[PDB]
Amino acid sequence: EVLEEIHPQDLLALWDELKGEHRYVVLTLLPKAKAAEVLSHLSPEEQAEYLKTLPPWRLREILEELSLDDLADALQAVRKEDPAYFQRLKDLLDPRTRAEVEALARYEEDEAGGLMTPEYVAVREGMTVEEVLRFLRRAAPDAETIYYIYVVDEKGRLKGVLSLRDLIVADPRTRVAEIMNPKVVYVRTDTDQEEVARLMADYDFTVLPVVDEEGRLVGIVTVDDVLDVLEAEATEDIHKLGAVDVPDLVYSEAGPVALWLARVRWLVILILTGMVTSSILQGFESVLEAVTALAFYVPVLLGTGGNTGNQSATLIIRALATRDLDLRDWRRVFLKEMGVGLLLGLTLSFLLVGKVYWDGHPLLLPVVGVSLVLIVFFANLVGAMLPFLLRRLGVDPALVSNPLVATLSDVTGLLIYLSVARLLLEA
Amino acid sequence: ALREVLEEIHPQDLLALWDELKGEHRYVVLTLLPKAKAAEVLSHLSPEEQAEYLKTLPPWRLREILEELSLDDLADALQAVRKEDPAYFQRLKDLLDPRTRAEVEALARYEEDEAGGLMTPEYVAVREGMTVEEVLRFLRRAAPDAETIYYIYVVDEKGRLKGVLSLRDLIVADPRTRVAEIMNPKVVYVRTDTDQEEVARLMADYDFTVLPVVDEEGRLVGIVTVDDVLDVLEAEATEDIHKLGAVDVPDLVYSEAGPVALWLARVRWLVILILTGMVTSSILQGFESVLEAVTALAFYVPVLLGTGGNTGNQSATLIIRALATRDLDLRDWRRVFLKEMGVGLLLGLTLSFLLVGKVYWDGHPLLLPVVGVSLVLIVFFANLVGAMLPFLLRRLGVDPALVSNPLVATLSDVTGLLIYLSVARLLLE
Ligand SMILES: [Mg+2]
Ligand SMILES: [Mg+2]
Ligand SMILES: [Mg+2]
Ligand SMILES: [Mg+2]
Ligand SMILES: [Mg+2]
Ligand SMILES: [Mg+2]
Ligand SMILES: [Mg+2]
Ligand SMILES: [Mg+2]
Ligand SMILES: [Mg+2]
Ligand SMILES: [Mg+2]
Ligand SMILES: [Mg+2]
Ligand SMILES: [Mg+2]
Ligand SMILES: [Mg+2]
Repeated sequence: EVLEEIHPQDLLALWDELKGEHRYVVLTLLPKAKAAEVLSHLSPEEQAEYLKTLPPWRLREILEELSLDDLADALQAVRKEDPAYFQRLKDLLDPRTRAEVEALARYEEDEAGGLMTPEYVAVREGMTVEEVLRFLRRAAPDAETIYYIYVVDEKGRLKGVLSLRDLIVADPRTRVAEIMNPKVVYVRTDTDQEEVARLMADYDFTVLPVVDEEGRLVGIVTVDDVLDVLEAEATEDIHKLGAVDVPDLVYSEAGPVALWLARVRWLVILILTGMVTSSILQGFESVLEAVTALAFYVPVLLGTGGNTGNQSATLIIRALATRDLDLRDWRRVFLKEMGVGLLLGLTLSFLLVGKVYWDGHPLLLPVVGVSLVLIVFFANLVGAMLPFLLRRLGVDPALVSNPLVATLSDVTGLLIYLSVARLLLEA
Repeated sequence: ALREVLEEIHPQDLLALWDELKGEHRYVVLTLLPKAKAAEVLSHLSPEEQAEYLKTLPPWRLREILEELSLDDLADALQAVRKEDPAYFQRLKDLLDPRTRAEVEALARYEEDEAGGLMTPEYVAVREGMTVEEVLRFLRRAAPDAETIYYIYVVDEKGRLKGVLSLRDLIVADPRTRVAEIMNPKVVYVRTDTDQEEVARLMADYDFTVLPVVDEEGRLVGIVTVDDVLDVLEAEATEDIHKLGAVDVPDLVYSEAGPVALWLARVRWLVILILTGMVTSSILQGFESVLEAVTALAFYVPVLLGTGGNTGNQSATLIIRALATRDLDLRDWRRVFLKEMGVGLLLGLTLSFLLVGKVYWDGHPLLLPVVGVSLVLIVFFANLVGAMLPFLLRRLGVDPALVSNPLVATLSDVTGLLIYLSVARLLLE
């Protein structure tokens, strides 16, 4: 009936609203291949969960009908968690497969090796269209994709790439060398997870040839896997903006005690800094005593500082991740972003000055005013160079979180504001 | 030597060197490049740059380029001119051949960020009254003018959709077997009015490299590729990011946007926020009768306000993302309200013990509860605020990525004070 009608995705989507037991049985019941595709797009936590529960026959079932790059991710899940059971889990496989998966684990999850599958179709050099097809057909059953064929040499090293679209349009008796493409865009096995995703997206590829530390083709990567990178890349970037520093943190799958350990770290760095603010206020207590109104404006003043700093740091952290801007550009961003703050100040001061005034304090109006078009100015430039600097230091500009740029706009905002008051008090 | 040492060079190599090329060099290269490469270069540029070169480049190279360009891509570069110069748009569809300009008229009509927007009519389609032999025979004669022959879609006498074939299959199958034998009626499709982002959700789930597009009747009018849905994924996300930092412009390309442009982008939410924060000025002066008695009090206002503002930024992000990743149900808010409730108290305490430490050491033992106790009540509240704000903002029908960090702080001031200056109105009397 429907045991062949339902798609894995159907069961995936409703997984979010399915009882664990029911979910469990649907792993024993489905076809081998469908049972494997489901346990394939589950959270690494649930994966290692069902690999423990499911029976030893349905276990070896999944482990076989599962892709090799996918299998590694799943075993690596168990490895991290229950390591004892990991080695046992890895016992169910056969010699050739285990020694295949084993080689994948030794690659960094975040690099090419940790993203590639060995099931790629690669022919030797001097065959023909018609031969390559007969090969493809014979190799197809176990390949990940036969849509791109890689031409290696007698030492295993990439020498060309072949489109199945090409073989299909070509006289079968034409030698592939004269239709394959020699400039094989590729990545190494250390190549970064994100470094791949760019290439994939850049050249419009759907498959990418990973060569080993020695140019020998050793696996391929598929875009559908890069999609998952991308999303997890951006998810990390966003998480790094709001100042949470767990790259692999899923909200629903994480408790209080764990949410504590994740957020508390940056709130203790930032408040140590934000303390400099109290001290800074005390230093200017003569000026805070004389004219009382000065403090009445610290919030709206200091805060419109951090908002400005956010926007520009935000606007720049991404141009860097999006490769829209490079480190060689700072000295130009400065100019542009500098005449942008000045303008952003003029605008926002003309607005606050009106409040200061209507507030009933027409005397410290220039103080407040001139203090904005000096805060909005530097707040800007700061957020607009903190990432640029972290790059030149070899650091993740995403660490230039919005909170960090805000806490740092306080230490500065006061120093600007108060220091400009104490100067105006002299007159 | 211009069409030689350069003849080889990849349009991508050329693209990477783009920002490093003058507004005059990018022109002569754009006018010299083999017609094919030139259009691949124009192809990925920004609507603003394209529409520049589709005007300044000579009428001939204009013709060449215009034509040797993917259909869905042509449609874009067209619309990119419709906005800037509605005039040139239709004097430029004159460089087109009645057939090419046909699919285009029908393509622009669709919304840029809808399914129909990113789709192309260069899909291969067939009838069930066929056999593997003929589909292959048919592919061969239809391939050079298609986007992809790896996926074949079968239609009926009227044009509706009926199933999908993977070329992989048409190569492991026997040439004599029927076509409706190996196809799939379980064919997942997408409406023409479907959302740019929702499309990229499917194609990401189903590990699809292609997706069909129907109208309100189930016909087949085009397809969408994952190469184009890849860029989308970036956009939607990299726009979500701008929407965190109170920048609110669609496809903002900083590298190409000048002062006025950026000014136009950032000013709107700066204003909104400043005269939202002004509420703290009047909050301060409706409380100067309390502030006057204790000097040592305002010394801490920043450390107290700009902490909960960070706290609110954290809870906010996680939830906002946990929403856009489809991770959190709109009906998980009661579960988050209860969850975060304890973390913000557990965060509050660990943080107070630190501030109280300084408040004391600082030289103001006068009374730490007035400060330390306020801190807990702010870190508690602000947290629960940045959490439920993206929640509420959804049920109303609004992009929860609008609960931008700046907004969360600005809003956490107007609340931070009220809490603090009340624990100093009570703890004082
Ligand atoms: Mg990384
Ligand atoms: Mg891996
Ligand atoms: Mg692309
Ligand atoms: Mg293309
Ligand atoms: Mg894969
Ligand atoms: Mg990053
Ligand atoms: Mg949208
Ligand atoms: Mg489009
Ligand atoms: Mg996927
Ligand atoms: Mg798969
Ligand atoms: Mg396309
Ligand atoms: Mg969005
Ligand atoms: Mg603040």
